[PDB]
Amino acid sequence: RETTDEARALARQLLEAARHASLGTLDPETGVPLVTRIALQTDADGVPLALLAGLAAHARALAVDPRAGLLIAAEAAKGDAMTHARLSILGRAVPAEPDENRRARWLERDPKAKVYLPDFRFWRIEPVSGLLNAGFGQAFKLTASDMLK
Amino acid sequence: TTDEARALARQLLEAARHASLGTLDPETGVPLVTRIALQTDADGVPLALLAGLAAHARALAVDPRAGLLIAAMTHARLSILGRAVPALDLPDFRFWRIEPVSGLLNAGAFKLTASDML
Repeated sequence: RETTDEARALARQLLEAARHASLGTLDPETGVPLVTRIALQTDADGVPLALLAGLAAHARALAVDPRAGLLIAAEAAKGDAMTHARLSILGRAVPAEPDENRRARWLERDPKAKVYLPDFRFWRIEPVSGLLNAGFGQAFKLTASDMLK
Repeated sequence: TTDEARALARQLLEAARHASLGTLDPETGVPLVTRIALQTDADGVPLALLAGLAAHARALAVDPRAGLLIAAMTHARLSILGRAVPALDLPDFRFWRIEPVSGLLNAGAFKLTASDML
């Protein structure tokens, strides 16, 4: 339960390795969480960075209410899904500036993601809190500092 | 929407073993997204086996609204908006049906009704 530097480093290592995630948004009509799969990396300061189709369901939800959840799992893990390490973030979405360096970092890390680069937009998901599940035993509660550096 | 689209949703539903669960953080209202074991019940309705003490199980006790994602971007997947209601072999774990209101099916999207997925 008690957060250690080891727990902090696993959380940071998951974010550095992340190419995709499950994104939680609030359905405007009903306020029920909409859970969709997204391309997700970090930018320079290690803050989660999403690439969304600007008029898709999850992008429209964000436009109306920027409250956002992320699940980040180890994509390479083998065996039972429930023993994979995974990080839950509670955050707020913010449209991310134009940047030549950003649109390039992203391709070096995800080549496939040329198809997307149009109507496609970067969002920073600024963390408030985090839940680390290491694959076994009890989770760690994380602050925003715990996840970033 | 079409029969092959309804058939794809139930296909993903049938022999799904885990999912991303979306519940509402009670303090902040932010969607909390965690991984869960998920099966269908007798009648094809999503069924989650959830630890009573875990953040998500707490969250559903306060407000039973629940999202599910069942499946990286070329993978067929299914988002479900629904409401949770209570229903190896450790005691504190419990069963929930996530009762579908609507759905979003991504093959390559398609809006779906509760009965399109059952």
